[PDB]
Amino acid sequence: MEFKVIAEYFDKLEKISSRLQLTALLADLLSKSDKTIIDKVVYIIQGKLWPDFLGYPELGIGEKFLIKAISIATNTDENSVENLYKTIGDLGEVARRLKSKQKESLTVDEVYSTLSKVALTTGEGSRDLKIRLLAGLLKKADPLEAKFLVRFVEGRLRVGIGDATVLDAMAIAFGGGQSASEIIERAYNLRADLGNIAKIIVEKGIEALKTLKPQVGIPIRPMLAERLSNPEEILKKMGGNAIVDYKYDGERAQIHKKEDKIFIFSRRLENITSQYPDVVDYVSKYIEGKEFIIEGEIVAIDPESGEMRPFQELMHRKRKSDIYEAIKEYPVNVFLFDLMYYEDVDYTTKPLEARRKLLESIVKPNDYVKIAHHIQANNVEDLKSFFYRAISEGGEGVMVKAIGKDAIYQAGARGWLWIKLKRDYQSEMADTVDLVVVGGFYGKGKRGGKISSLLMAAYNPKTDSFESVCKVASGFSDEQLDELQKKLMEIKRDVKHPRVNSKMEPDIWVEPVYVAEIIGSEITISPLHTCCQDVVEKDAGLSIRFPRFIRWRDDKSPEDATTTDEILEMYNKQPKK
Repeated sequence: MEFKVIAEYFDKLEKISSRLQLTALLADLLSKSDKTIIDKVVYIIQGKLWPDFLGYPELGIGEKFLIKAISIATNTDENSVENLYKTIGDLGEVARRLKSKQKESLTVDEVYSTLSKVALTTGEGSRDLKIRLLAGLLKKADPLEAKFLVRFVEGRLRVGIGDATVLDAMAIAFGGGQSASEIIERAYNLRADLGNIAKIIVEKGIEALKTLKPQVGIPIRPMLAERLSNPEEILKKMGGNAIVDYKYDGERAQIHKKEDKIFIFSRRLENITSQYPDVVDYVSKYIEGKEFIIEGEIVAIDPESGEMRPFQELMHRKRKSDIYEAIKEYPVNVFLFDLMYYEDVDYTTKPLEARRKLLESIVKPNDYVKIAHHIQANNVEDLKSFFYRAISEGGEGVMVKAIGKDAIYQAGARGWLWIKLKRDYQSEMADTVDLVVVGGFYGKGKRGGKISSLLMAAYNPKTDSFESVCKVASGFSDEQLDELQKKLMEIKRDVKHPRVNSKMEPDIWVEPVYVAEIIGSEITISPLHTCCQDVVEKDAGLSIRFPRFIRWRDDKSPEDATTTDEILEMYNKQPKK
């Protein structure tokens, strides 16, 4: 197979505007290709030598060096090449012009092997080798081949075609038509290696793709998530049942292990293994299994408090020159959340509960690699509570995932099996306040011995009083709930504090000291509460509907609390319906 056919493709590509004609062009090019080297053609036509996930050096050379190569190939001095470059603005076209100004034609095979060499050659003699290699290529090239070889090496073939475009053309060229698209797409989603897929289609035919399974070392296209902002709508989609994961702000890492070698692919399926030798170490140390494909979030972590840091800190990490310095300054944890392959067995067809069960069992307990924080929600209030805990930890929100036999791993697809519930739930709980704890309530039943409900108040600066706005029981983690008893008992008072104004009687009154961030859906008129007493409705104050504890505000004194005036303001903003 001659390289001219590809140069001709590139030239035609520039002149066409029709999506139809593109498909036809590519299908033709692929079907008239040497079947033996289809796996190279599929990347060449996009301007590449190989898929990104391999982590191989990108093809490139300094421009001065390209000019040297063209100069050598065309037997024109570098100055003249330089001067033509100014007026033309593309070294490819310069190369073309200088070639057409003056017997075996280039094969795709030699172009590929030569360009691979140019990409992979490193160290001291590499400048001169790259130049010689390119010059020899450009020499053998016809004018048009030279133009597109230059562009290719420069990364200035502006093809604007991706794997999807080529998969489509492969359907047309080899699969018998558009009907082949689905089988070809499904295979690529399981094994996102265009060359691997083309090879199979060409050698064994299309039908061989139907039984295709993942191959450890080749990324699976990440399963994507739908999105909804209504927790009730989400759980209905789920059959009223779901696994709910914390949605982490980090790098979504697909982690492969084959016999001993560990690969890490980013959200974009770039090879990021070398950025995370610490993650490589955690995986090899703490994950049992010969070979596997799993997925987790790499999250930057605070070196002293271990708390999560935003994704931008991982970008800062990437910019550090010293990897050990980078790791020490920007440690990471891994929050694993799926498993798609384990010891020669494809898990993508197995239900999420089964993949998770396996995933959990293979991780030895440790401080670094953990299963995503999750629950099984069997009702919308489980989901909401968990969503609210997730964002109280500053989080994006949660990912809600179907369970059962339909809950398979849908490689590359966005559908209803995973749905993200994000902070954009800024429609329901539309109001966030800092309120003062002025009392507590014992819970009921077996926790009738523990305070599990707080009487909260807003600050009235005119009267220097705390006016009750709500009784909050939801939002407290088990740990926060347990801490309440001591926290409040320490400041228990036998009679209502004279600065606290409440008609509602808690089980214990408390010194007005502690401030909590509270969220609710809206502010409502309440006869039970004294906040803005009588201002909107007589014999009633204002209250917070469906309050949830978010967090303590240690950084606030009780007089820094949300004021009654602010409560009124928020209420007065609410639709008057």
